Amino acid sequence: LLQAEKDRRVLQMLRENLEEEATIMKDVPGWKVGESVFHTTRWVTPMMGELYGLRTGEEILSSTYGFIWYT
Amino acid sequence: PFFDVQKKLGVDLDHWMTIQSAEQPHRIPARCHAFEKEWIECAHGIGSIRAEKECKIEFEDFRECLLRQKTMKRLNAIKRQRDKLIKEGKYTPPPHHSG
Amino acid sequence: MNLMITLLTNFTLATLLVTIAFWLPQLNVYSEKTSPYECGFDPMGSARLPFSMKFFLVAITFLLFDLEIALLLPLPWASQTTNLNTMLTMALLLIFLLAVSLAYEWTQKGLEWTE
Amino acid sequence: MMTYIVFILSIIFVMGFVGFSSKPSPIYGGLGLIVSGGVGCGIVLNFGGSFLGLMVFLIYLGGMMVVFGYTTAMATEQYPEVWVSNKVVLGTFITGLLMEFLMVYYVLKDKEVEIVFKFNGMGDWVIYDTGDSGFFSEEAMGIAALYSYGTWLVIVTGWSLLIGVVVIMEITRGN
Amino acid sequence: MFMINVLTLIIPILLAVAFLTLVERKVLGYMQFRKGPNVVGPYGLLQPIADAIKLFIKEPLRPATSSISMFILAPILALTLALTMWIPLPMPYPLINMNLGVLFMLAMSSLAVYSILWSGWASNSKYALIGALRAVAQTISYEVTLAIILLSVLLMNGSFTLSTLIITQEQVWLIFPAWPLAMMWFISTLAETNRAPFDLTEGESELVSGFNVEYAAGPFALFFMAEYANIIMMNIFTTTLFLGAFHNPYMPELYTINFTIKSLLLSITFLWIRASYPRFRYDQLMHLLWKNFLPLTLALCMWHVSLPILLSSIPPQT
Amino acid sequence: AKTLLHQYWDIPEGTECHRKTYAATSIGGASGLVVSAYSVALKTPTSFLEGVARTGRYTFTAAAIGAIFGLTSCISAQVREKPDDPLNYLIGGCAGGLTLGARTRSYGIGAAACAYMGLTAALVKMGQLEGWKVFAEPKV
Amino acid sequence: NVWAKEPVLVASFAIAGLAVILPTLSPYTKYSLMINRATPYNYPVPLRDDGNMPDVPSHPQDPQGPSLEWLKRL
Amino acid sequence: PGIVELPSLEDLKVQEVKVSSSVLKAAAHHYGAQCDKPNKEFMLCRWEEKDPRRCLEEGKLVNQCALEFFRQIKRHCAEPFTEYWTCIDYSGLQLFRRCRKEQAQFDKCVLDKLGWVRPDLGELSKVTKVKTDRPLPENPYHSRARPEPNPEVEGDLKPARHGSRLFFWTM
Amino acid sequence: MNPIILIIILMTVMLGTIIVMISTHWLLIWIGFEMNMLAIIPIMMKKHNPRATEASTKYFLTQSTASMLLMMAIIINLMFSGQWTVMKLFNPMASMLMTMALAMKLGMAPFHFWVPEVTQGIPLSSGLILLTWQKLAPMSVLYQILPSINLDLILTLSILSITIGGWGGLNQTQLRKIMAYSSIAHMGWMTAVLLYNPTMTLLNLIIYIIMTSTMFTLFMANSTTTTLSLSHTWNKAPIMTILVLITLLSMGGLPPLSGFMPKWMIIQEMTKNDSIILPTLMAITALLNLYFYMRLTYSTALTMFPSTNNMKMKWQFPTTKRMTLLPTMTVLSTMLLPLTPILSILE
Amino acid sequence: MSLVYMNIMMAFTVSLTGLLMYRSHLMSSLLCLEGMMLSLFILATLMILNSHFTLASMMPIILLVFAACEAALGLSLLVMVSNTYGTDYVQNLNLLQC
Repeated sequence: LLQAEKDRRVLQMLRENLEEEATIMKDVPGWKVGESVFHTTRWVTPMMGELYGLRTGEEILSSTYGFIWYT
Repeated sequence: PFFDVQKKLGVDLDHWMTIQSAEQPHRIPARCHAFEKEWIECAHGIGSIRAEKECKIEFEDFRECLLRQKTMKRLNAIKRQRDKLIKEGKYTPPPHHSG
Repeated sequence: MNLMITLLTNFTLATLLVTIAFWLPQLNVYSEKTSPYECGFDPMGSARLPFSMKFFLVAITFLLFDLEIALLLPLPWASQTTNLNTMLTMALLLIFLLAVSLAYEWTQKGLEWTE
Repeated sequence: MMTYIVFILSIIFVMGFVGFSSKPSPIYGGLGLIVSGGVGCGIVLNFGGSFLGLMVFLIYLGGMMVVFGYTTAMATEQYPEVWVSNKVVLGTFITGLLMEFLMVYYVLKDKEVEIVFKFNGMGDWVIYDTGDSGFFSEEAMGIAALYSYGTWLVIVTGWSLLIGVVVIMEITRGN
Repeated sequence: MFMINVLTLIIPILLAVAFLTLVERKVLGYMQFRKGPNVVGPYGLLQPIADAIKLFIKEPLRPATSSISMFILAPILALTLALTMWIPLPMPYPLINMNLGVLFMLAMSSLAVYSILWSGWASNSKYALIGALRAVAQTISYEVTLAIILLSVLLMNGSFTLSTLIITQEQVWLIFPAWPLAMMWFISTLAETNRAPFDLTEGESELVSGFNVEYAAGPFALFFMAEYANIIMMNIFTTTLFLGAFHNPYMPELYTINFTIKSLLLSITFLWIRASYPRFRYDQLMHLLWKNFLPLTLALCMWHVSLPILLSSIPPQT
Repeated sequence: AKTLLHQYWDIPEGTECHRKTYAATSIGGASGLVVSAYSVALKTPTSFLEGVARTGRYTFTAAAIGAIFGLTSCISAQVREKPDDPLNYLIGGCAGGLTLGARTRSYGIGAAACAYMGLTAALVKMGQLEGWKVFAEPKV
Repeated sequence: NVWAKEPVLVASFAIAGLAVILPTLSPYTKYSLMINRATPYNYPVPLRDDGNMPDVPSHPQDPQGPSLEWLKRL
Repeated sequence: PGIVELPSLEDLKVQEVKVSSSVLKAAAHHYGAQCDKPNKEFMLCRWEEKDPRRCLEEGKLVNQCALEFFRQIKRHCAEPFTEYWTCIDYSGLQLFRRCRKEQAQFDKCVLDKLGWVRPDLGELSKVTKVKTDRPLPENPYHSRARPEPNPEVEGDLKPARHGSRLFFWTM
Repeated sequence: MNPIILIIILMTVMLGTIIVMISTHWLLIWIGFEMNMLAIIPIMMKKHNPRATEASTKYFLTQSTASMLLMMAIIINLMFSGQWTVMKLFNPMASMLMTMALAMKLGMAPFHFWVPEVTQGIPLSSGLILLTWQKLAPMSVLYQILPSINLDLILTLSILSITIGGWGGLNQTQLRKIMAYSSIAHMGWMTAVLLYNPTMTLLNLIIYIIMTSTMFTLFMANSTTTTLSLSHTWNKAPIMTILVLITLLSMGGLPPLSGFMPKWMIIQEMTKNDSIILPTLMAITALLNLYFYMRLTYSTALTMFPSTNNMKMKWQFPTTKRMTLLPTMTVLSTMLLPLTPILSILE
Repeated sequence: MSLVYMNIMMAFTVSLTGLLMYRSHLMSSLLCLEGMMLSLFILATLMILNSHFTLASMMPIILLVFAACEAALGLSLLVMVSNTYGTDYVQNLNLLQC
């Protein structure tokens, strides 16, 4: 159940964040909207910036650094 | 020389420390397990120069699994264009914390 | 950074103890209190003179046994895997090697001089 | 406000460690080394390292205590010099500091620096673990090697240390 | 409220040190057939408070060539690290729930040694040099044996996490599976704590206070408070590490009372060992320490390795 | 660097002068800075002013060798118009050798410098024009 | 005799020697091996349906597979 | 390089089982006992494919199995299950020996009134066979095939040809 | 210096070199180089004098900084493509640092300033064993990591090493510094052929180690440090003279003697490539490193210096030293011209 | 590229230049060798933790135990040098002239 919850949550962040990207970069030339970094086509494991980018400081700070130096 | 008394005696004392996809002590993955499995399945019976002629693409996929360099390039370009557009003042976006 | 918060509070406490030592109580009349005192008489020179020491082997001995402390300190994570034989064998071999080196430099009076 | 905190601790590490390796009197060097080892332990701890930084803090720091004992025993000057005493010592310390502040400048006001590699200027919450449901706690099982799989390795390491002991005793014995 | 917990850790250690100075003088008096401070204030108490004020007054002042940075940075790091030792200590629920505490104990104890070291070098009057190298020798002796005995007593039951250690202290105290190891460790704590000249060669009458020959009249309080916090520190760490009480579950006051009583009566035992015995010797410390503790400690370590395989007492290590 | 020795080979030979001569001065000054760095790191000139003076002498002499070599190469190539024979660079190496003798203010060392530098420079042009590879195939 | 040349040292060698000898004759190394084998840290995965394996059962309630009961049973 | 696609927010609408984590850890024995029989097909999908964004339908199925489990334990016996999980909730991290009487009373409730024998040690282990609907596919790695094998030079080898074929020293 | 402990330390030198030869893991190679250093320190200081102390100091500093630079190369290698195989590298910067660390270790011309200093003050047994093993063991590692080396690095170090080992050797009136400069010249030769066919380099290693073994055995036969003593060993021991003659001409590289099979086979499988100007330059420099051999041979046997007496006393006592294995190594080193098709014994 | 790698490689290069140029104290040379040990330690450890390649976390513990016994050997050599002379200066080592 935790596995499937993490799945739905990271797919939600990926879909909404590619929509964020397609909104925010759609004026500068070059830049295909959602092409892969890699030459193959598999589910690459993300990096906590593909998920947690531009979440304005506090959210990424409590996400990526909470377990390290708190509780 | 490169003596493999390692191989001849039949004792694997140094092979277990070699790459990823070897036996990490409990059955866990690494970060780039599958991409090394790709590259090693490409480059076994191969004479180490056509490993760079032919198995180039999959090894570069492994290198970009490790460093994630083009990913950081793309993400940095997105952050800097975000900065210049919010400096201009074109639609300060609300999508986080809301809809 | 919560332990860094504790380090910050203790740094502020220690600096306020410095400032309450220096600036609060009275004046600061110097010019003979600063002289170096040994036991009542003005000596020759000062410290930083070459001070030849007694022990030579003992500090290196500490260093190398601290290194074998470093190899030995993951004993609890040693004790939980399915290879009990290699676990107990290399653990006994490491402590026995430590005792062997200790026994050598104990029998060869490596500690029985200017200790 | 801070999100570059490992880069910041690394800047403090590079400051203390350049002032370390600029060679003042070795007791001031050891002051710099204990500061540098403490913040390097902080770097690897706040990166996600569980214990290995506090371990190297302990080991490396006891080594520095032995280095203090020998630099007090053997040879010091009539007056030992500090960082800001000499021409050359002050010059090397301040120019190392200038290299530090100059790279901070050319990262924080730029995109990238390519002196030997394309260095990406942003703090290292990327790339990073995406919350693996591990519970096996990688460094614990990692140092739970050397004992299950690590057969030959501890043999030659302990043998090197035993040879080190007999070597030190016979070098001082060689009179 | 975390700042409030910082305050409720930094405030009681100060009163602890001050009334420990009182109990030192009074227990030492009743030991030595005389009577302690009885006239001044209520029975003694406001005279250690007056001692704090009296040593605040004395206007500290620098020696000749004593470089000021190293000089004033030594006892500040002494008192700061002597406070920050008490971070993970499981008075029922500690401040930072560290996943590893005892190696942190060893680290900050070595830092206290460095503080004594830097003060002895920076005071710069050749007697502080003598006392500093005596301290360096007794730390060459006493970070091997204490650390390896620690590794032994955490091997069977601890696994670095002091909350799991207070889980282990339910059926029997760990004094019974290791009593002689515990006695050697108590000797080592009395040495490394640098009190009780049974195992201390720094505040001798053969020297005159090599750690504080001429530091300054001000921060003598800082260095003094650092060493007595070392005493309370290692006695609380002894009281946690070996024995104690199966606590009242989810109820803190009973555990805190029983822990405080055990720890402070053990500190009185520590002080009572100080009040009894003659001082010690340099070469006798090297000889006695290495050639009496060290192979017995190795034997206890190997037998506590083999005992989880002799009796299947491997820990349930998280 | 390999890029600017390739720039020295990049001029057609042929003449695009002031540029071939400036590339020759750059190569000579780089080699003089190398040799001056060795001679200041292996001597302790005692002190820094004399170190600056010795580095200035070695850099200025090696750059003047490069300058005079590029000058007589450019003039000989403009006059005689033959990119086949390396006799132009034979003249160039002897001119550089005689000016090295002038900058050392000896005559026997200068004549030997004419001989050796002229023969090696003619060899360099001769092996470049016929084609002898630099340091390797590296194949078989 | 051989006892009191250095007596605490010989006592240390004695407890060291029994620590060397005694895990050879040991009726509990097999229990340590069984308990340490039977604490799963990770997920026991399923597998493809079968080629009619009459083992590795359909429900972990069924005691066909390798179960453990000797924890409560001494 | 290549393109990728993602499921839109049409597919990502499955209601979470939004109970707290402590009760969800508390009832985990009987959560794995009655339910979590069909989710091994989800797990087998997840390992044999190593491709989330694909097994989301059985993720919906396990989420509705969990919500149906909680619906069944709320509607029927009993009420002091709330007391049980708030008794296991308190003691810092969860220790299953802090609260035993209420475990026994909840177990007697659900046993005498609903069933669900408790999975004892070691029944929440024990690698499982499970039939599926789809068969297991080949090459879940999107990978090209092998480049070339090695031509093994074999056969009966001749004696040598003129010794060394160096400058001389034949035979 | 108990002889059991000396056998232990020699076995650890053997162990360090075998660990270098045996592993695929890079940290084991670094452990092997380090253990080799740790045990090769107290083969020196077999005497008491502080010349050995300063020589061990200089050798320790340069050897350990070369080993740390190698560890830097391995760590940057695993910053990039992360494997513990000794194979073709995957960084030109790490190959640069690795070749320069090995260049500092086994001796190259910017990096050789410790070699006559370490060989001057130490006894001959220590000098022999460090020359043999410390010029043996990183050739194994170089043989392993050859397919990823920029050829400019090895080739420039090899050219400059041959010419510096030649130009330094003409002046020294000692013996150990002559032997050390010859070692630098032969290491330049043994490195120069590595990227083309390494059977040549490793057979050059075999032949050079046999030659240096014969040399230092013939100098263990009589405690000689200057050529004056070589003339007095002319007058006291006559067969030593003709053996110094033959072995010194064999270090020269003359064809009917067996010092030619290393050079000429290298030139064959070198000039099957299109490098001709470089082998003729290298072999003219190999003509250059022969003059100090010629003056050494002149001072030993071809001319007859006046000799101090008390050899009148010494004539009753024959050469009663120990010889390691003198005749077998000698006639293997000298009469091995026509077995040039024992090139292919190596692989 | 994980920007902290830049400052750690910078600290390595500065510690290397400090190892190479030095005024009079061989003690300081051993001290910069210890610092270079620490630099390679921290860089290799942050490598292994980025990779999650936790089977091989042998690099930190074994690299520093070996390089620390190297430093111990150097310290004993400095003991011997300061024994057979007055001090341990770079001067009064110029005997055994090349």
